[PDB]
Amino acid sequence: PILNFLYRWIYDGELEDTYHEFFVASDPVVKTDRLWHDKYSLRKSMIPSFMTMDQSRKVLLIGKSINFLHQVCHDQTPASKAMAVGKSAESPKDAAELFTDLENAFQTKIDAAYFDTSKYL
Amino acid sequence: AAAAAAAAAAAAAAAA
Amino acid sequence: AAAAAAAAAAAAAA
Amino acid sequence: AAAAAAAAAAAAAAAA
Amino acid sequence: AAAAAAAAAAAAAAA
Amino acid sequence: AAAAAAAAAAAAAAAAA
Amino acid sequence: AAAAAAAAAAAAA
Amino acid sequence: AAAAAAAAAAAAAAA
Amino acid sequence: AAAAAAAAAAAAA
Amino acid sequence: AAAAAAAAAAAAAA
Amino acid sequence: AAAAAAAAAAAAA
Amino acid sequence: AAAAAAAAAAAAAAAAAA
Amino acid sequence: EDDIAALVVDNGSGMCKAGFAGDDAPRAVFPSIVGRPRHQGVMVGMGQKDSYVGDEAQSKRGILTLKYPIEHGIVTNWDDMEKIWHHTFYNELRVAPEEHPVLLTEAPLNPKANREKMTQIMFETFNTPAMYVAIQAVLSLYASGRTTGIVMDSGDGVTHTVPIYEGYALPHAILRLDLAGRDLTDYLMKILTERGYSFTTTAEREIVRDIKEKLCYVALDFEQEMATAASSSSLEKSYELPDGQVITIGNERFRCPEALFQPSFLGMESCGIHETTYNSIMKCDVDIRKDLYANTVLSGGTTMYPGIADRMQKEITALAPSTMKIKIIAPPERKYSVWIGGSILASLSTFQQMWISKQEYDESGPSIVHR
Amino acid sequence: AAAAAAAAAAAAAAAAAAAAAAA
Repeated sequence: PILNFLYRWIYDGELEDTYHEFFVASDPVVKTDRLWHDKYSLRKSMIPSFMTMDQSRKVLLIGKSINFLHQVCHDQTPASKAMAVGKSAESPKDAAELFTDLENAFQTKIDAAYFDTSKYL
Repeated sequence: AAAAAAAAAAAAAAAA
Repeated sequence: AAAAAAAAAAAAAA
Repeated sequence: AAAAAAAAAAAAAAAA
Repeated sequence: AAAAAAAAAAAAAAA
Repeated sequence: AAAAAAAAAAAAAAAAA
Repeated sequence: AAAAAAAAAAAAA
Repeated sequence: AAAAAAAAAAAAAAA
Repeated sequence: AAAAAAAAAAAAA
Repeated sequence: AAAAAAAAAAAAAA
Repeated sequence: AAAAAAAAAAAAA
Repeated sequence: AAAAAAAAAAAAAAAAAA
Repeated sequence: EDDIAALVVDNGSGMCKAGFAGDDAPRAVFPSIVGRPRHQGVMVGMGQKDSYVGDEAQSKRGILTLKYPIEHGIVTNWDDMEKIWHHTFYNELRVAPEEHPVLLTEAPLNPKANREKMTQIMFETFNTPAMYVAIQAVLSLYASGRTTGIVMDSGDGVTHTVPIYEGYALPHAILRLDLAGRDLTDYLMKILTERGYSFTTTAEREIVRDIKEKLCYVALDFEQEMATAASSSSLEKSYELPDGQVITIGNERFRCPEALFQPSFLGMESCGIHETTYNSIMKCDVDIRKDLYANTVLSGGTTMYPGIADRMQKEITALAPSTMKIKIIAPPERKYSVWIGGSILASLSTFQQMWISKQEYDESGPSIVHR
Repeated sequence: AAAAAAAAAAAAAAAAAAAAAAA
């Protein structure tokens, strides 16, 4: 469930929290116009121990930029529909894979999404 | 059986 | 009309 | 019955 | 057998 | 046999044509 | 057109 | 049967 | 089978 | 078998 | 010659 | 499921031409 | 994969068509242009930039300097041809061509040294794992069914007449004719002033290339269509525009496809489109000539016209013998028919031993393109 | 059910191959 919060919020960004199961509680503050205000706090008291501190600030940085391209009068997922192919690939990879949680290769292709969504923005 | 194949040869000749 | 008659000839062939 | 239709269908395919 | 011999004879006479 | 007898009669008619 | 249509239907049977 | 005739008509448009 | 007859019409076009 | 027999009579007649 | 041999194969069949 | 069937129909169409 | 994880780049005769395989329509098409602002200073309206390429260069033309990498259908400069390949891979699609094999096209009559130049570009700068050089002629014929027949290349550039027999093209029959769609749009301009309508900018001259494929139509029997125009039939149309310029057509409705068969309207003595079709088949082997008449395929941007299939049928029968079964196979789309053939070739059941990879390029150089 | 539809896809692929063979 923890990484199922992640890659959809990287790929589409449709908020699906009820009790903030992730350490990024999406929209706990009332909606305001963007003055570079931090609505997505990372909440130290619920950090997974396979996610280090520079990666918890990293997934905030992709999650803050993915919401800024929704209200740019574009509903286009960043620069291609290849972000939607990626989620499908990941879900089959999870299906094929025995029980292991990837964290050294999981942090690699989110660089390739973070540098992707920043240049398109 | 044989008469049904005889009518199939007649419809093939009508198209030709 | 010709394709409807050829489909009946194909159904008669099968 | 069916053997007479098989010999006639192979000759109709050769005629076409 | 005899009907199939005449069925192929009518086709060979058509060509 | 009987199919070859009718084929031989058909062969005489085809050779006449 | 008609010759290939008669051959494809005969090949399926 | 019309779906097999439509695919045969598309093959008739090819050759 | 229904999509295969439409794929032949798409390949001919 | 019958299709090859009709080809033998066609080559015999023509 | 060969027409009688092919007719002999039809009689053998 | 449906998009994989359309890709399989394009695969069998090219395999028929091979 | 390569059903979807392979790129189909159709480098046309004036437009680049990029997009993933498996589709029946290309992703991003735009005219192949580059633009250089020779000096710096202030840049207004768009971003401060030392080189506008692609779609940011089409909005500024009297602001920029223009350069076509593809003239006469053949690449004339290889620096700006790679710059559009840099623009299509990273800006209009934004995917790295380092894991995805890349399917690119070429001219049927380009030299091998040009064909070795494009293999050196894709391997070093873009680092593709595998690629394949394919002619534009075999892709349009493969989209029309089997790989035998002749295709009528008439794009924005130079007309090619390439007869292909079961995947292999003929060496000494690729005829080069200087008839182009850009000549017909220039022909439409020199008979629009006779109506009285002129131009003042280049933007008004650009929509004539759109009207050439939109408003102008093919009539079967052009010869009575001018005879009925001589008796004043209803064939004059006047299209309306937002600004004050009103571009009309008179007898130029049917004459810009008539300039294909009659090059005297273009002012030259050269052969017609049906003649260079007939001259190509008249030097083939005599047994495979019948297989070429029944598989005539139209392709390109000049051939974009309704009712052109029966017009090409009635024009070729006067030169070909009357015992041949001739069929003009006209697809619904034909600018993009080369691209759909490159995607169905990409989704082939077996393409894995035909790959030109990085390993064979390191062991034999760019001469592995000889295949 | 679903396996019978996949086996029918292979039977329809052989029928599409014979149609392209006659054409």
